[PDB]
Amino acid sequence: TPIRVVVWNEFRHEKKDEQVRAIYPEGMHTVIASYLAEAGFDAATAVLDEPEHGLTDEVLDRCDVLVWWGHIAHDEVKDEVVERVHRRVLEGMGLIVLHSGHFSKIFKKLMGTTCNLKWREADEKERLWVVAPGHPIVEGIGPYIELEQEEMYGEFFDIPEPDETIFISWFEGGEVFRSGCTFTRGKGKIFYFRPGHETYPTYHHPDVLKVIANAVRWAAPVNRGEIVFGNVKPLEPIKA
Amino acid sequence: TPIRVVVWNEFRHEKKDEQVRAIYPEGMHTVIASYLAEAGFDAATAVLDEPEHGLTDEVLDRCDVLVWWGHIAHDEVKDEVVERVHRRVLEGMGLIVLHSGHFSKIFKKLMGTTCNLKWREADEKERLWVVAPGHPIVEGIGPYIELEQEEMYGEFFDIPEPDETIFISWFEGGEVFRSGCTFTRGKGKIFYFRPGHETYPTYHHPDVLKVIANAVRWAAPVNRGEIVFGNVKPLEPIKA
Amino acid sequence: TPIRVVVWNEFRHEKKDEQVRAIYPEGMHTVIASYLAEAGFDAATAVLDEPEHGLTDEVLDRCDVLVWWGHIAHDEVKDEVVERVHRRVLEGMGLIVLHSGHFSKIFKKLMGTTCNLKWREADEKERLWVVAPGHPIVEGIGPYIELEQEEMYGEFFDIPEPDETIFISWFEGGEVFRSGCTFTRGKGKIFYFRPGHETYPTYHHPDVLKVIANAVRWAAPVNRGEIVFGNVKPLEPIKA
Amino acid sequence: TPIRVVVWNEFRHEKKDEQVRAIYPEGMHTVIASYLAEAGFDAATAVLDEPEHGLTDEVLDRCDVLVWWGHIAHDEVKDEVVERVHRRVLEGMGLIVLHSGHFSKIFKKLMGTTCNLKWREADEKERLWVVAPGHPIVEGIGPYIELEQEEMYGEFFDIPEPDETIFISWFEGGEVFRSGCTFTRGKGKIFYFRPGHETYPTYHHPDVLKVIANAVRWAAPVNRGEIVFGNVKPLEPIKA
Ligand SMILES: [Zn+2]
Ligand SMILES: [Zn+2]
Ligand SMILES: [Zn+2]
Ligand SMILES: [Zn+2]
Repeated sequence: TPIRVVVWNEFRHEKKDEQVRAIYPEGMHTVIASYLAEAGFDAATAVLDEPEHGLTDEVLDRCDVLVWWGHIAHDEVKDEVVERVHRRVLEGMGLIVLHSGHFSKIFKKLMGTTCNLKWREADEKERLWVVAPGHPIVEGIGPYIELEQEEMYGEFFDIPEPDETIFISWFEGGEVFRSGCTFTRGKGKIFYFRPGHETYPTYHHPDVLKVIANAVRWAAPVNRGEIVFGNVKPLEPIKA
Repeated sequence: TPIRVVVWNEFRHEKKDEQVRAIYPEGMHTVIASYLAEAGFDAATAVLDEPEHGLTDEVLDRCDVLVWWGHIAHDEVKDEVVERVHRRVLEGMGLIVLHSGHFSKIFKKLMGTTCNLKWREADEKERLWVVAPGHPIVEGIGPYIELEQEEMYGEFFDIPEPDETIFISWFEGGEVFRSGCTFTRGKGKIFYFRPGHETYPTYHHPDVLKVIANAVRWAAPVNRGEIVFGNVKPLEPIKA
Repeated sequence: TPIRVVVWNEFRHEKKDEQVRAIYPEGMHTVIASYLAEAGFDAATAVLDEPEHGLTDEVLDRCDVLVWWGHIAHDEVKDEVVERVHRRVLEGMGLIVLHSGHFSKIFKKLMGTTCNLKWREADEKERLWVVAPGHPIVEGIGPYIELEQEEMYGEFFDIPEPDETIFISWFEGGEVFRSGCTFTRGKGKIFYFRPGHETYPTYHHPDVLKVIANAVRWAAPVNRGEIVFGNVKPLEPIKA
Repeated sequence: TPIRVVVWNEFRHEKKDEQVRAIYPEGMHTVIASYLAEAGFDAATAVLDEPEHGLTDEVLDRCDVLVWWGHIAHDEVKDEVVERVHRRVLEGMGLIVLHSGHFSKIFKKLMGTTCNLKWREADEKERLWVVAPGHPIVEGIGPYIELEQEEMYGEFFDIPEPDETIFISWFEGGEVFRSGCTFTRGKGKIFYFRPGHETYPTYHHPDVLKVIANAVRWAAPVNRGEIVFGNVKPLEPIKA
C-alpha cells in the first residue's frame, strides 16, 4: 500500500512576499505534495496556521513520513506538537527536514546541538556532490545536482556527525556543506536535505523532487510502535 | 597544565540509604574525585543541593571535563543550569556520564532521544568486553572488566548510534548493553560509561576508576570556545 | 523485477560429516535458496567444487546479491574469482556473509583486517539482541532471536567498525559478539550475519531465514555499474 | 618518551624532475621529518630505494607512527613489506597517508576498496574546511587551510566511510573532497590527509605541517601488541 506522507510547511513567506508567491503561489508544500502524489505516494499537507499546526494525533498516527520546511516562525510551533512529533519519530515515523528546517524545534531537539551554520543570500551557484553513490536516496540522480542560484549554508554545521553523508555541496563563494545527512533516532529515520530557499524555484527542479521522493521511501517505517523499556525479570537463572 | 575535572553527584541516596552510606560514607563523588586527584587531575566535586547545583558560570568556565551521576532527582536540576552545561559542552567542555546519568536532563538533551532502556537490580555479574582495543579510554585495560555484582541495563538503549562503542556488556540474566559509548556534540566529547549502581562498590574497582581517568584525559577540550556562525561575506567572487 | 540472488556455499561439510548431512542433505545453500525463492526472489545457488566456483562473469553480471558461507576451504577459492566478486561489490552488487564466512577471502579483502575472533564449539545458547530496531533488516523480528545451540564467536572481532550494528549476541559462556554488521564498499552493501554453524539446524530457524531475506532486499543495488574516476575537466573557470 | 615517527617517501620525483627538486632538494620526507623533530618527535626517514624500502622488522618495531607518501612507483613496494606494515598497523602502529599515498598498496589493503577518485593538475586553489572542530588533529588550526595551488582530487573517493571526516576541501574548479579522514584498523589509527603534490611547496605550509604533527600525536599506539584470538574456554558453565 502507498507510503503516507505529510508535507508540513510554515507557509508564511508565500502568503506575504511577492517574489516568493510568484514562484510558489499555492505554497512549497503544494508543489512537493503534488510531485509525491504523482509518484504514487499518499500525500497530504499541513501548515503552521491550521489547528495543531495540522499535526493532530489523528493525522500523525496515519503519517508514515513527515517532511518539514520552516524559516521565520520556528518559535511558533507549540511545544506540545513538537513533543508529539518527537514521540512519533522515535516510534518509527520518518522525518525529512528541508533547508531552513535545520533550525526547527523538532530538528534541534533530535540533534541535541544548535544546528547553527554560516550562511549568505547571494543568488550563488551550488553543486551537491554525491558521496554515497549506492545509497537509495541518490537513485536516478547523477554524480551531482546543480542549482544555479541558492542561499549558501557553510560549515561548520553544528550537527552530530551523520549516520551517513549523502551529499556535500560546493558553493561559488568558497564554502562547503554537508547537504544530505541521514540519522536514526529510536526507530525513526531522518534525512536532512539542504536545498530549498523560498526565493528560488528549487522545489521545481526534478532532481531535488526525486531526492525527496527517494528519501520518503528510504525513511518509511519498518516495525513502527513496539519497544519495551523498564524493569525486567531475568531470561536466565541468576546464581546467588 | 593539569586537566580540571568537576565530579557532579546528585548525593541524595548516600544520605537516605544506610546500605549506600556504608559503601560511600562521603558519597560517590568523593571516591571518584580522590582517585582523579591522585592520578594528577585538578579535581573538585559538586552536588544537586549546592546553589546552581554547584555549576555556576564561574565553575563551568574553569571546568575542562564534567563527570555526571544522578538517579532519583533528575527533575530537580533546573533547566537554566542544564542549558548552561549544554552550551559549555558544545563549546568544547568534556562530559562523562555515569550509570543512571543516562536519564539526566543534560544527557537526554544532548542525545535527542529518551535514553530509556531495560533494567534490573539483582546483584548479578557484568562483564564489560572491550570492542575498541586501541582506544585511549581503554589504555591499560585487559580484554574485559568483570564486576561481580551490578544493576543490569539492557538493549535496546534509546540513544543515537555512538561515534564509537568502546565496551559491550554481558549480563548474567541474558541481556547485553553498549556500556561505553563516545559521542561528539559541537566541540565537546562525551563518554557514557554504564557501571556505577549506588548499592555496589563499583567505584572502588580499580579498572572502573582507570577507565574514568582515561576518559577524562580523552575528553579534555581542544580549541575550546565560541564557534563563529551567521552571515558571512564570500571568499570568492560571485557572478552577479 | 524480482531481485536475483545467488547463494554460494563451500558445500564440503554436508558431504564429509554424517551429522551435518542429516541436517542439510542437499547443502545449506539449497535450504536458504528455497526459502528465498518462496519469498519471491529469483534464487540460484553456486558451490566451491564447480568451474569458477559457479561464479563466472555471466552469473555475477546478473547477480544482484551474493550470499556467502564457507569454513574449511577458504583457501581454495581462487584469487581470480575473489577479485571478480570484489569488483562486482564495488560496482553495487550486494554481499551477505554468513557465519564462518568471516574468514573468507572476499570478506577479508573488503574489510582490510584479519577478521579473526575468539570461538568455542560447545552447543551453547545464543541470544541475538536487536540494537537497530528501525532497520529494514529487522522487519518482522522481535527484540531478539534465540538459538538453543550455536557455536560461540566472541569479541574482539577484528573488523572495521560497522556502518551500523544491527544485532549483538549474548552467549551462555560469557562472551558477546557484534553479530549483524553492515558495511558499504563502493556502491555495494554488505551485511555480516553470524549464525550458521554446520552442525546445528540454524538455517531452519524462521527468524534466521527472515533476517537473510530482509538483508537480501536491503542489499540489492539501485544505481548499479561503473563510477567515473580519473582525470576530469573543470566545471568552473580556473584563474591562471 | 617522545613518539617515534618514520616518514616514508618514494623519493623518485625529487631526484628526476628539476622543477620538483627545486622545491624539495633533499626530498619531501626531509622537510616533514625536520618539522616533526622540531615539534619534539623522535623522527626518522625511509625511502623506496633502500633495502626492504627502509622498513625492516627492526625499524617497524620501534616505529610508533609511519607516515607514507608515494605516487609513480606504488607497484615497486614489495608485498612482503606491505604485509609487514599491515600487521604492524593492526597491532596498533599509527599510519598517516598523504596525498597520492591514496593509491599505495598499504592504504588500498587497509581500505578494501580501489581508493580511486577524480583528479586534475591545474594549479588551482584548495580550501580545506574543518568539519570536526574539536578533534585533536585540528588543534591550533583555524576554520580552514587555504593552499593557493594544488592538484584537485574530487569525489567520489572510493573509500570506506571514515570513522570521522576532519576536513572537506573546496576546489576552484568546482569539486569537493573528503580531505582528512580517520579510520581504525585493529588497534591502529590511520589518518589520510590529501594535500601534498610534488610540484607545489605544500609541505612548506605551516598549517599543513601542524596537521601532520597533530595527527602523529593522535595516531600514537595504545595497548600496542598481538591481539588474542582463537579457541577459548567458557567463563560460565554451559548446560547439557
Ligand atoms: Zn533560507
Ligand atoms: Zn542504577
Ligand atoms: Zn563455524
Ligand atoms: Zn599528486
